[PDB]
Amino acid sequence: AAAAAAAAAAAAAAAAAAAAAAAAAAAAA
Amino acid sequence: KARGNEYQPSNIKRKNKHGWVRRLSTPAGVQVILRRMLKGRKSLSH
Amino acid sequence: ARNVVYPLYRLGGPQLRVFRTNFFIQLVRPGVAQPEDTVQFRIPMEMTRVDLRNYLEGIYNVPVAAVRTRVQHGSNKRRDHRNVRIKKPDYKVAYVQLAHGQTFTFPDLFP
Amino acid sequence: LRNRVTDRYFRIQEVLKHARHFRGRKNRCYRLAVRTVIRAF
Amino acid sequence: VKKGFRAAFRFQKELERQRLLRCPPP
Amino acid sequence: IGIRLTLPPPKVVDRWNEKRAMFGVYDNIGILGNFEKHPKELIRGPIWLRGWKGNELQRCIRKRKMVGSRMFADDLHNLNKRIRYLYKHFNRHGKFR
Amino acid sequence: LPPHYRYGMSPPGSVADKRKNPPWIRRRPVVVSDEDWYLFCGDTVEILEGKDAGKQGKVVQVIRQRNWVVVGGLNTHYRYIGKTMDYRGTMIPSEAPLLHRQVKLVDPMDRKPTEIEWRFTEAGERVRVSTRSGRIIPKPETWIDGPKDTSVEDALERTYVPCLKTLQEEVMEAMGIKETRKYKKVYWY
Amino acid sequence: GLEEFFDDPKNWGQEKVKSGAAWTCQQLRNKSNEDLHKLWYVLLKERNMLLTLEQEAKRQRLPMPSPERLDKVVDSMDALDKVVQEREDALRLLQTGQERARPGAWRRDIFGRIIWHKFKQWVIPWHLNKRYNRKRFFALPYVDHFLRLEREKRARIKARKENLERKKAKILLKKF
Amino acid sequence: ADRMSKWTSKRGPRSFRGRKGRGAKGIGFLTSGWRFVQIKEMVPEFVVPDLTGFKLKPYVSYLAPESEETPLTAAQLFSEAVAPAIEKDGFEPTQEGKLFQLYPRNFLR
RNA sequence: CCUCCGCAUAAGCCUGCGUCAGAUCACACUGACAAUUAACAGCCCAAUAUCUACAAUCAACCAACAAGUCAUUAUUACCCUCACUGUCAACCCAACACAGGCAUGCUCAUAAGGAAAGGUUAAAAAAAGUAAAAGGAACUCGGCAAAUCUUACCCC
RNA sequence: GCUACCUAAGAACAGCUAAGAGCACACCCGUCUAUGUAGCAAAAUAGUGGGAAGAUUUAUAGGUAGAGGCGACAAACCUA
RNA sequence: GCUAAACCUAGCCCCAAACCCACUCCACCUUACUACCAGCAACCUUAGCCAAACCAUUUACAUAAAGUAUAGGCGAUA
Ligand SMILES: [Mg+2]
Ligand SMILES: [Mg+2]
Ligand SMILES: [Mg+2]
Ligand SMILES: [Mg+2]
Ligand SMILES: [Mg+2]
Ligand SMILES: [Mg+2]
Ligand SMILES: [Mg+2]
Ligand SMILES: [Mg+2]
Ligand SMILES: [Mg+2]
Ligand SMILES: [Mg+2]
Ligand SMILES: [Mg+2]
Ligand SMILES: [Mg+2]
Ligand SMILES: [Mg+2]
Ligand SMILES: [Mg+2]
Ligand SMILES: [Mg+2]
Repeated sequence: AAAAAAAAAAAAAAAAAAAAAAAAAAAAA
Repeated sequence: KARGNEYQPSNIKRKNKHGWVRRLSTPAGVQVILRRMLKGRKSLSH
Repeated sequence: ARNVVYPLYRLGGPQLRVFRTNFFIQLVRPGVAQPEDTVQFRIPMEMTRVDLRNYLEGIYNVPVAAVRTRVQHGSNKRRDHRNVRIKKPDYKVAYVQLAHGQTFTFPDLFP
Repeated sequence: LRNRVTDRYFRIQEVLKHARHFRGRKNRCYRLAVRTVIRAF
Repeated sequence: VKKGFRAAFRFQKELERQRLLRCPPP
Repeated sequence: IGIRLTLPPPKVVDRWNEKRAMFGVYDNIGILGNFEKHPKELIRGPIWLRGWKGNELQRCIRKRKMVGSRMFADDLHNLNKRIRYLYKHFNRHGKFR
Repeated sequence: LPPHYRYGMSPPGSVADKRKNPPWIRRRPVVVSDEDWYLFCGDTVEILEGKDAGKQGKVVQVIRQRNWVVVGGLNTHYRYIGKTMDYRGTMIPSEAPLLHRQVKLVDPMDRKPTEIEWRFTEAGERVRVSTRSGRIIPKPETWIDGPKDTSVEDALERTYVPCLKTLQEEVMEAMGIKETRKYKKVYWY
Repeated sequence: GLEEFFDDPKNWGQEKVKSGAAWTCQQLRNKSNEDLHKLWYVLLKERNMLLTLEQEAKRQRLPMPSPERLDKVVDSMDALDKVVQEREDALRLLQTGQERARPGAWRRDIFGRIIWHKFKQWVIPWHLNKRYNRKRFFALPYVDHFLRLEREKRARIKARKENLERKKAKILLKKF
Repeated sequence: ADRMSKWTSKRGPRSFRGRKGRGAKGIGFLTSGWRFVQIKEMVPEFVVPDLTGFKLKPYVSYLAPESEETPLTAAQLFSEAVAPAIEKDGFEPTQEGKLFQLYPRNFLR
């Protein structure tokens, strides 16, 4: 038997969304 | 005010609103659990 | 027994006797400093309290004094490569108390 | 896909080989090469 | 994987032109 | 970058196959088979365009009226949507009117 | 184990197996069949091709899933084992897999590699026979118990006096327990 | 006593306990029912001995000295329960002529599907049972659209399954 | 607020945690004071055979002989239950009058 | 040096700073192993009849109006006896190890529970405070803010 | 399950002066300024305030649904 | 020279032919995955976007006869 080490496991994590309409503001009437 | 805490949970209001007997007690609600059995949902209802 | 139909008892029917009992048990070492006479068993979920008292008085013939069970929950947080939760099975734990001070100590297996 | 393009790289290289002596991102990017190498000719 | 042979062949030949430039034979 | 490095495996094609040698055989079966058959009847494949060129719209209409009674539930909806779109497109859109 | 599982030289239950093939690899599978399978565990076979061709030797392991045999000590390459450190450890010759239809079966007295059929013999019934010569080549290739094994005497006693008496009753008859009370009928639906 | 939960004290840390040859069920079909009722209680006293060894070897992180005999005593258990089930089911066929010891009926649920509904052994007739009236065992015919839509889904999976294997056999015949 | 997780007794409020339980195969009932009444007749008693004076052991030897499988058919049991049914040249009609009913199954395991 | 908090219960969450091993602002994550023990709390009742005008407020005067939050009896039936479940945590809802939301009993300033400052320098501009000669609204849309307590009147 | 209104059975209102009374905690609301504007936050923080034994405030469960619900009408509110 | 790049095979799509599948144990209409007690029950034309350049009747859901007879703000179109 050839000796070895422990096992590991790693991945990523992603998500996305859309916040709101946006940005209340004002202008010239 | 602060407005992200719209889900104030309780198991009674979950089960008596979106539970299996709630989905089954209505003829218009059986087809919901049928659409989910058709799509193959791992969680049919709550 | 486990995973079976129980014949319903009405009022004056026969005593429900079991033969070829399905459930198996295991004795463990308690790690959080248990007293003498108190020995810890790992019980399948569908097994009541007196179904251990009659079980020990039947098969192993041990003077059981006081049984106390408790369901310890299984850890759900473990995710595969497909990122799905795998839940270790929860199980019952019995803290059997022995009579007459018979005082079982847990032996040193793998000495 | 049926009949997708395969030899894009040589069509890019034909343009870039006349713009190879440039400055900035004109010499490496294709979209900025044709807006200059056309003006070069 | 595109369905081609001619473009991959032209690339494989052009790489020979680049190898003879990077390390020419004596 | 799109261009593969290694050249793909070389394609062998044996042109003396059974199918590649017997292609075209038994065509012109009516004109020198004393007109027992028609070469539209050597056509094999779908049930509707067994010898009928048509359009895309014309093929969809014929496929509906020869098959659609036994077509699948989502597909019948998907073909009815297709004809409901193509009847709009061909008669109300495009150049030349 | 998953579908599309490449079978290495490791068994399916090794630490080396779960090094080489964790559950999330989906490599392209290998191609192969035909259950009249004539290469067995411990046969003496002759490698036709590769390196070290023309040699005859014993097959120590058959892996049916990739249609592999591995001959003993042959078609080899030298690997290192352990080495645990920046020192060499030990070198061991390790044997490559041999493809089926690369390797044939040798006649036991003619000592030539042949091909092998399955004719139904009158002796009963089907042993692998050689093509060119006749000479049926066989299927080739201390315990005494302890405290919790029975015997050979005690496993074949024929205790079964074979009556129609419903084991939960046959026990209770001889155990002496006397139930007087009667079971009342339950609405079974 | 409680000392039956471990073996004799000579085998603690041996890394192998030499005992094989589980009970194949041919060797139980010849034994009588009283012997089987005793042997079950033998095997149950042994499975606890091995299961203690399991959760203790997990505690002390050593391997099990003999893991291969856990499946052997399990093979004995499944042999014994199967042959007792053979005798029970044969005698039941002689006495009542029915298989399927728990009574039930082929029944249609709400969702059109034809299940085998096993009965639940109550103590009043079913026209008096307030829970059993609330279970509806019928079609209520709007579900037939979904019945068609799932019948076609099963067929689409079956069609993809067969058409994969024909293309696999063609590429194997174009390999050999 | 999970939909895939197993609804067990640990989840709901104090009127859900005592209501579900596990597969306990319960014993008695509740009487007028939240007073549990343990019916002894529903507690399963364990009919254990005495094992002192037994020959067999949990394993067999490897030296035991091999035999082909003998699926015990119902006719095969008839082939030994018919042994005194030839000298006339052992059966029960109904099961309601048995302590140990077979098809409306009355025993346990 | 803080404490505008803390400990419980309910609710929610479901092993989420226990032990060993590991790989990688700084070393609650991964793997394995252990655990929360009922007496607290749930989980309740055998019928069929028939019963129950005078509140609570320290209930005593005394005052009420908006008129109130608690109960049986008769006969029949009954002698099996203490199972099941919750019991962990630094946590819940806010996409976050998020100055927010969070019901109740205590604690009414604590016996709990905590750490505003990674280090240097002490420029601008900015923010939050402290102080100010003389003047005291002269600023400004307006005493807005800040400081201190107050005079009087319109309109709606 | 947020919110409008309602139903069931519940709960809290320190202290001081003497009643949809007054001062003032808890509590609830959000006047005004400042900070912040990809923020601590998809409406927040610090002061300053308004009511705080009632048309109060709030936990629990239940109901009313879009051609509608509900509304002390802001054409509000009904999962940002 | 790093980031990287390349890669056949998983499978799949279209048809043909052929009509398909429900009991290993226990649990699953109450809060589905709950051993265990005296009440009710299904059948109702689609509408509208769109075209008519608005919109208001109207507006498509083998081959050949044939886009023929007919219908239609006699028009869109059927
Ligand atoms: Mg606690
Ligand atoms: Mg947020
Ligand atoms: Mg402290
Ligand atoms: Mg700090
Ligand atoms: Mg500093
Ligand atoms: Mg700093
Ligand atoms: Mg001054
Ligand atoms: Mg001011
Ligand atoms: Mg007031
Ligand atoms: Mg408001
Ligand atoms: Mg006030
Ligand atoms: Mg209002
Ligand atoms: Mg208005
Ligand atoms: Mg229009
Ligand atoms: Mg237009």
